[PDB]
Parts: sequence; structure tokens; C-alpha cells
Amino acid sequence: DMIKGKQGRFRQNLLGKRVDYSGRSVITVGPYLRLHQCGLPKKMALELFKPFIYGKLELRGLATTIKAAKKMVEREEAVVWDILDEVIREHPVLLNRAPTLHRLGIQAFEPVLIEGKAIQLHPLVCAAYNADFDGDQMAVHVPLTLEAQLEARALMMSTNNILSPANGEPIIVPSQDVVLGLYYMTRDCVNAKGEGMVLTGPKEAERLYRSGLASLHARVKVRITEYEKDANGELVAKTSLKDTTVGRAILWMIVPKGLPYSIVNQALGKKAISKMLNTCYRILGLKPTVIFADQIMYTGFAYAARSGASVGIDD
Amino acid sequence: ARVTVQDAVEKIGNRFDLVLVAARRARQMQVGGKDPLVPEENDKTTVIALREIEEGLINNQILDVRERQEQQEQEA
Amino acid sequence: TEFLKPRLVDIEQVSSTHAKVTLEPLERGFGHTLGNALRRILLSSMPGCAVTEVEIDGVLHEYSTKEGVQEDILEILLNLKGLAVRVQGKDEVILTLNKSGIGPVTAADITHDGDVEIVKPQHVICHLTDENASISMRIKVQRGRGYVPASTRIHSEEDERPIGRLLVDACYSPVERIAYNVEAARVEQRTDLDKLVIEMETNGTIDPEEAIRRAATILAEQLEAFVD
Amino acid sequence: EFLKPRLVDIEQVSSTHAKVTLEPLERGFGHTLGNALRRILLSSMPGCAVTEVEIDGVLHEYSTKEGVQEDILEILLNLKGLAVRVQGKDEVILTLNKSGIGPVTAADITHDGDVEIVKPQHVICHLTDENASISMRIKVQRGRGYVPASTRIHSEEDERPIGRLLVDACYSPVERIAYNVEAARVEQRTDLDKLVIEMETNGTIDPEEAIRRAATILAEQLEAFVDLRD
Amino acid sequence: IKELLKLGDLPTSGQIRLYDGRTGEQFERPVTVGYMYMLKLNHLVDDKM
Amino acid sequence: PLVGTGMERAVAVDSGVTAVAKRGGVVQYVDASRIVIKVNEDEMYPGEAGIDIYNLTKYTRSNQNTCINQMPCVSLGEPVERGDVLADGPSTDLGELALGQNMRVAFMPWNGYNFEDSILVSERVVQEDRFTTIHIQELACVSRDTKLGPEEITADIPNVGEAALSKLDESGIVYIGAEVTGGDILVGKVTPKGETQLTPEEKLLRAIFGEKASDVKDSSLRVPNGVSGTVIDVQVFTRDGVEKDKRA
Amino acid sequence: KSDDVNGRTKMYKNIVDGNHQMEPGMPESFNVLLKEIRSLGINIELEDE
RNA sequence: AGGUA
Repeated sequence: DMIKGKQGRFRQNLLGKRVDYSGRSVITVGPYLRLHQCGLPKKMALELFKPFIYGKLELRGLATTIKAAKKMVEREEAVVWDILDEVIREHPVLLNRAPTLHRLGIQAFEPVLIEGKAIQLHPLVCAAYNADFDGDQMAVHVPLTLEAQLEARALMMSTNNILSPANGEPIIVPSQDVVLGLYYMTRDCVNAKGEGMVLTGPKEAERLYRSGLASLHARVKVRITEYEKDANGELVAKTSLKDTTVGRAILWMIVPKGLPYSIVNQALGKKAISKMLNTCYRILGLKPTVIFADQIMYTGFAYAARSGASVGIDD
Repeated sequence: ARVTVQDAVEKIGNRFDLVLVAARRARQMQVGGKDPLVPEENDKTTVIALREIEEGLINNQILDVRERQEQQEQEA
Repeated sequence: TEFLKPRLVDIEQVSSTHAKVTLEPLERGFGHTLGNALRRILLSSMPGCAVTEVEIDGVLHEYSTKEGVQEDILEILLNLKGLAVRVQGKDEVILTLNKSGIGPVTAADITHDGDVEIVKPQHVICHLTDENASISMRIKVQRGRGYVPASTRIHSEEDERPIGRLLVDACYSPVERIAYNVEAARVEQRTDLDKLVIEMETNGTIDPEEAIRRAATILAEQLEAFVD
Repeated sequence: EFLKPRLVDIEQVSSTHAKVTLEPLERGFGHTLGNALRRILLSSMPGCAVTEVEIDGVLHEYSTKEGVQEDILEILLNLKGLAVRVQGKDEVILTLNKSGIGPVTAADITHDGDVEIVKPQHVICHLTDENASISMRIKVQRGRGYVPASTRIHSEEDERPIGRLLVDACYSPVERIAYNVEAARVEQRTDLDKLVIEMETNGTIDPEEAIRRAATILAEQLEAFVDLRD
Repeated sequence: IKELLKLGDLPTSGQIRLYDGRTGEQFERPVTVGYMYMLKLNHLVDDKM
Repeated sequence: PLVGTGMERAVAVDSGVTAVAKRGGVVQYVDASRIVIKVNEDEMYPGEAGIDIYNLTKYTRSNQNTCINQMPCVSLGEPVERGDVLADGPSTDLGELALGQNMRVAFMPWNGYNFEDSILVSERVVQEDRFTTIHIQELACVSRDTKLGPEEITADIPNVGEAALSKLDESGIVYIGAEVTGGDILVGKVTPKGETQLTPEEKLLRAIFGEKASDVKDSSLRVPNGVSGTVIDVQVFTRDGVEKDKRA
Repeated sequence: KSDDVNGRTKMYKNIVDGNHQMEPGMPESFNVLLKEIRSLGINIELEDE
């Protein structure tokens, strides 16, 4: 009965092979974070990295023994906090969902120290974790050895796993609020302020929108320079007039050079944004894809907040 | 901070022995004996190894040849 | 009581066009306050000089083709919006652009005046092909504050002029783009501070640091009367 | 180029309610000034608030005395909303002393020459026994923002007296700010608007001083922008 | 509900246009505001670390 | 709750957490801990039945380590009848069930901070000290009788800081109402130390400093790290036949 | 970090000393498994090449 | 045992 177990052998794999240097807490949204990083509370960071704190304190000589370092860290003086920032700066940490269904259930992130008590998770990554912020708890693991740190940065990293292992289409796809913001920004009306204007660059579009001299969506001719990957992999700058909307030009500002403008000159649903990310990854590469995904997240959140999209009793 | 390792994967196409070679480089970096070849921003050995491999200073071959030459001056 | 002020403002710039300025530490919310205030000042109301009215010696409409030119009237009008002009004399001044021959009609082709300085010496305004191979007009450049769309200007203009005075949107403000980002920042153990990141693209009529400092000067100049 | 906003009539529809007008403001500046002043008023207003209270009969927040129908925690909660102005001193210690049945209000506090109670009807507790007596030492100090008693308690390391009770101090004097930019019509200049700031304050800070302090803070912040360190 | 809202001198649709705090600029179309009964559950983050 | 269903009053009254007046009359005495009612003439038994006294349960640990206290919702001279709510229990006001709080909420995305099902909360909420709960947790320090010697509770603990000794009385028990944090000592328990094995370095150090092994080891109850708060109540249970201490 | 007590101590000492490498060792769980299988009438062993 | 995903 001690050998036979479910599921699998108990002590070896499950249940459950407990591990040290780990923490657990409730997760919240991280809408300011970059994709390759996640918010980690100061207290969990201190408790997780106590050996690292001791090592660095004895390295710079602020403590003459491990016991003195322990007293310093339990007093939580401001001195140990700079050491903590130093050890966190490069160290990646693994974030894990309570159930793990596929390999995306564990992903590395660069921890960012935050006052508070909950792990801030990148909004794009919650889709992979199948984690909704309704009290879900995630665990954090610390890859100790240098080989493990490197191994996490190379493989465990979120930016290295932008595509699902079951299908080539990206798994970090804008999901709900950012999609709504993008849709409101790109969806066109039939009449609004500043229709029929002629603009050069999307910068004038953003200026007109932020100044309130035009509406977020209105049919406008804008002169824009689209770049096309052609010949042997060289950018082809073509500058001409497109009939589009102000919100679409504002979005095109975000879009990295190398994509056709036709991808954004349309109403953007979930499918449209997913296809656009897939095209961006296939045409440009990894780094432009990650940067563009982060930028589109920020833009979608901002313009969703500016949208004021609300569900009443009359809608 | 090194957001992406794709550039490193470009130099070392296996993406697994890349971890081994960069781990060896970073361990020689942390354990005393070797001095850096790329400027740092108060960073640990990992992103140093990533940057060194990314600019092509370090791969499997350079690390191996260097451990030879150092073996020859220490034996003298 | 005890008030915190930003230390060690940092600026990294690209030509005289695109500057990112990071400012920290700022007390809770102050990053948004300063960013929004500067953004509104720079965008809505900034003294500058811009093109207002144009001639076309051919068709006196704003959307018809121009003979001898491979560019329609609307987009040659649009070209003038991107033309960065700094006038150092009287408020309204007339520039005559008259050049014959095929090729790109750029800002260098415009005559230089003692009151008007052309910021961009090479800037596509028109293209001339074989048919007439001559382009000619006079353009108003006026000092004004903020951004005045042409559709709004005709609303604010009841004095009528003969057809041929093509009205164009004037961007007196020297900024093509202004944005602010507020991010968490750390100093001592208090983490409620925020970095303010001002990313601004200007037309080159004024250095971005000078633009920001004169915008802040305008804001404080509005303020002093409140303070005693 | 610009006309200059000037402090014009500041009416008081109530003691705690103030409507302050700024007439000569350029169009496009009304919203900028309104938002900036709203932020500064809600964030960095100096004010006077209770920080620590010493009640003779009790040893902690979760006990009660005889002849009081409100828990000591309730007295602390009521004192949190106490509205007081101190002029000369940054920190003052008021003494509350009353026996006998009745509603112990703010006016019962022993008033000094530098301490003004602007809400004397603010009830502190109720004494329901003839011989029940309340003696309290209420420490009121100056500050800005919101400093709860969980941050300076880490900077004091378990304050030595056990008879003193720390309360979270909400130093903010203003409770509500609104601003309306409307078309201010005047003969000179066709394009002008006026900013009407409607303010609800606990009466501790005058609206004139409030606007002046907000402007001072904004100017001090802009000072860094004016001169750039390169 | 709409009659009671009218008695309270409030918009019938139950949506009021709100001005943003960061920018001081009202959101396009009104947003639904109202007093909702909210509950703090016994899942405090302090216990969850 | 602003938007109720009408079962709030029934749930509050029928549950035992609310002090309900068994016999009507006039409120004779109001106190945060006691409510004394002068019963009406037509509701008193023959002879002298006198008053009805209701002691209010205050700041007692629930089964979820949450505070349950009853506050008096009536005043002097108020006429009350049978079935009236004299004292409002936890999550109850004016006899209505009041679990949570009514708050002004807006349904809108806000820079993505409310992304999945998340809530964004104003600083006014914490400033108003609302949704601020009281958690009364229980700690037990048992002085046992070991074969190495009976354990004892005392203020003097070997090789400890004087800050720990400061918060305890002469009986080794923290004062009621003292503020404590994680790691602070509440009960000065010590256990008779047994035989001690020393490494060669330890022997060298004790030979150098002149120190020797302590006959009793520290076993004092510290506050678990991560929690804080005030010691509101201290219970001492010494079995009959065992000498009492000062605190008991 | 899970079960190798000797490896766990060596890792803690290395991290404190400022060195990042591990002893693979053997998790104590597997040694428990071996001893418990041997507790039956079953032989289990570790053989070199 | 109850509760959470």
C-alpha cells in the first residue's frame, strides 16, 4: 500500500515531491509589466532568496557571519533591500499554475519587486495558464544553480514560448479587454468629427485625437509609409495615401516596420489580432513580435479605458 | 537583462548545447580565474554569457581552445 | 510641509526630432499630473508658424489634378503641412514658390527671406513631369498657437476671398508627437514613486528640450498669479 | 499671447463647501489647470489629523469601559473624522475630560489658543452612566496624504507605552473636488473660459489657501522642467 | 427602478458620463455607475502566502 | 445592503449572533458590554422579577479566527418590546444582515488593471477603514512535565534580548494590550536542557570565553512570523493540585 | 531542493559561499523506495556498467 | 471535515 499509489508513486512524483525555495500566492493583473517579467512581492522575494542575500551580504562584508546576516534580514533593514534588488535583477523565477495541463503551465519571468502581497502576472500570459484572476493561486520556484538560471532564461522564458506547442498560431493572444479596446479603436462610424481630413503620418492622427479636434474613428485619408519585406529581406518603404480611420492610424504607429497596412485597416476582432500577430512573427521574427505584442497590449488597454465601454441595463 | 535568446540560438542552432556552453562560460565567469570580455551593468554571469555568445566571442569551440591554452601555461 | 522634487532628469535624443526624457522620483500621481499638463500645453496651444493658405495657378479647387505635375492638389497641399517653417519677423508673411523643370520640388526651391528660416532644406513638396514642367504659387505662413484645422478655420472666417485661396490645416505647434508614460519607481524603501517618461517628436523648428522647457515656462507663467 | 487667470470671487455656500472661480483663462487651459489642481488638492494637501490617542481606562483598541455605549474602536473611528486646525504647532496634545451622562462631542475638548475645532457638534462618544468619566489625550499632528498606523509603527518598533493607541491618520482636508470649465464671456479677447472649482473640505483649510498651496506645489514641480540637468 | 431613479434626480438610463482622473477627459458614451453590495471573502492574501 | 431581499432582518434575528429582547420594557442601562432592561409591568412575573440583563459578547474568536462582537444599537429610555434587536452582532446593523458593504462601482475597463475578473479599488476605501476586518487568532503555550524536568514559565530567559523581557511581567506572561509583531516572545517558557554534545570548535570557544552550557534551554512561545496585532486576552489554566502563579 | 539531504546542504553552503553548481546525488525518496522494496521478498540493486 | 480554483 505504501508502494502502490495514486496518481503514481507518492514520494517520487505524486503525491507529491515537495520542493524547497518555493512560494505561493494569489495572482493579480500586471498591466504595466513587460512580457518577460512578472511582479513578485517584496516579502516573498526576501524569503525565497535568503541564501542569496546572505551570500551577497558576506561578499560586500556588511555581515561577518551567516548568523549576523540572518539578524539583518529579519530586521529587514534598508541595507539588505539593495542586495535583494541586485540578486533579483538577473535571476529569473518560474511561475506555475495550480493545475498543469501543458508545458506553458510553467513559465519563467524576470521578477520585479513590488510592495504588496500578490504576484502580478502579465495579462497576455494568463491565457496560457488558463488562469482567471478570481482567487487563483500560483506558485513561484527559484532555479538555483547557474545552469538552471540559464536554462530558465533560454527555455522557460515567456518570450521564448509565444507559440503553442500544439499549433503554430501564437498562444499569447490579446484576449478580452485589450481586444475590446483595439476593436473600438479600429471600428469605424458613419459620421464623426474630422471626417474628410487629409493627414500625413499617424502622428497627426494621434495629435488630432488627443486634442479632441477629431474622433477616435472617422474616415480620413492619411499619408503613411508602409514597409514591405521584399527582394532578399530588405525593407521597401512605400509612402502613399490610404483611406482609413484615425484609430487605425494610431494603431499603425505601434505596428513595427515590415507589415502591410491592410492588416490593421479593418475591424479587429480576436481572430484578426491573432492572425496579425502570427503574420508579424512569421515575417519579422521573435523580438519584433514580443515588442509588438507588449505595445499592442498597452495600446489596447489605454484605448479601452478611454473608450468607456460599459454594459448598462439598456444595452 | 536579456529578453530573448533567439540571437544566441542563431549562433548555436541546437538550443540545448547552447545552454551547456553558456553555462560553462558563466561558471568560469563566476568561479574565480576568468575575467570578462563584455562590459556589464552590474549584472550576473548569465546575461554576460548571453551577450558574449550573441556577439560571437564565445561558443563551444572558443571555450574549448581557451581551456587548452590555459592548461598549457599552468603546466609550465 | 516637506515636498519632494525630481532629481537627475535624463534625456536621450535622436537628432533634433525624437527625444525621450525620463524624470524621477515623482510623488504619487505627480507623474500623471505633469505628463498630462505638458501634453495638453504642447498639443493644444503652442506658439509657432505654419502654412495657412496656398495658391494653385491652375485649378482653383482643392481636390483636382494639376497640369505638369504628377501629384494632385490635395496631396501637394498635404506636403506643405509637413513643411517646418520658423518665422522670426512679422506674423503673416507670403512665400512665393516658382520653379520650372522636371524633378522634385523641395523646400530648397523656395526663396529664403530674412524673417523666414526653412528648417528642412530637402523636403518633398511636389514632383514635376513633362507637360508644363513649371510650378507656381504663393503661400501664407502665419504665427499661431496650437493646431487649427482648415475646416474649423473657414468656420471662423467670414471674410471671403476669390476662389484660389486653398485653405490648409496649419500645425503651428512644433510637435508631431507627445506621449507620457508613468511607471513605478523606487527610492529608499518607499515604492509609491513614479518615473515620468516624456517621449516627444518635434519638427525641428525647436529643440525638444527647449520645447519642453518653454512649455513648462508657459504653464508656470499661467500659474504665478495664483502663488503669493 | 496669453491672458492671466486671477483669483476672483470665492463664495461659501456652506462652511464646508467652497466655490472658487478663475475667470481670465485661455481656452485649452481650463481643463489642464482644472485637472492639475484637482490632482494636487486630492494628493498633496497639508492638514491636521489625529495620530495617537491615550485613554486612561483602556489598554488596547479592543476593550471597553463602563458607561459608554460605543466601543473604544468606535471612539477611535469617530476621532478619525474629527476636524481640527492647528496654527502655531505642528504637533499638539488635546485633553478631553468629561463625566456624567450625555453625548461627549468635540466641543468638550479643552481648547488651546492655537487649536480650533471647526466641527464642535462632531460626537465622540456617549456616556450612559452618571459616574462614568472619560479622560483622553488626543495627539493631533500635521501631515499630507494618507499615513496609516502600519507604516510609522515599523519606524517606531512597537512604541514603548502600551496605553497609547495609534490610529490611521487621513490628513487630507479636502473630501471632494470638481471643476467646470465654461465659456467666460468678457469684452477683451473673444476666446476665454473660466474655471469654477467646487470643493468640499472638512473646514480645516480655506479655499484660498488651498488653491495657493496647490499652485505652489505645481510650480515647484515645474521648476525641474524649467531648468534641465544635462 | 427607472421611476425611483427619476425620484432621485438621476439619469433614467442609469449611466453617467465619467471624467478620467489621469487625463481629466470624459469617456466617450456614458458609463454605468451605481452602489453595489460588495463582499470581502475569507480568502485574504495575507493567509495565502 | 442597499438592495436587499427582505430576509436580512429574519436571518439576523433568528441567528444567535443578535441579542434580542426576550421580554419588552424600557431600556434601563446601556453599556458596550451590558444592556439592562426594566421589564414592563404586564410582562413581569408575580412578585419581584426585576430587570433583564444581556451581556454582550465582545471580541471573541470565532471558528474562522474572525472577531465576533455585539454592539448596542439602542439608547437610554428607548421603549423596546419582545423580538426587538437590542444589540447588533457581527455583520449586522439595525437588525439587518450586513455581511459586506455598499460601495460606488463603475463598470468600465481601466488601463487593464481590472482584466480577468479583477477589481480596482480606490484609496478612499482603505482611508475610510472599510472592508477592514479584525482577525482574532489563538496561540497556546503549554508548560508540560518532561522527564528531563518540569517546564516552567518565567520572565528570565537565558541568552535573549532585553526587548523580549520588556513586554513580559514578572510572571513571564505578556501584558494584556501590549503590541506584538512576528517573532516577539509572548510566553517565557523554558525547558530543562538535557545532556549537551559539543563539537571541538565549540569546546575551544567555551574554553576561550569562559562560558559554559546553560542548564535550561529557551522554549518561549514566539509570535509566528508574518502576523502582528495586540494581545487582547490572556487565559491561564493550571490544573488543581498544581501551584498557581501570579498571572493566574 | 527536494530530497537529497547531502545535496541540499551542499547547495545551501555553495549559495552562501557564492557558487552555483549542484551534486546530483540520490534523492532520499529513492533510497527509501529501495529499502522498502527490499523489505519484501524482492531483491533490488544498483549495478555499474 | 468544510472551502477555493
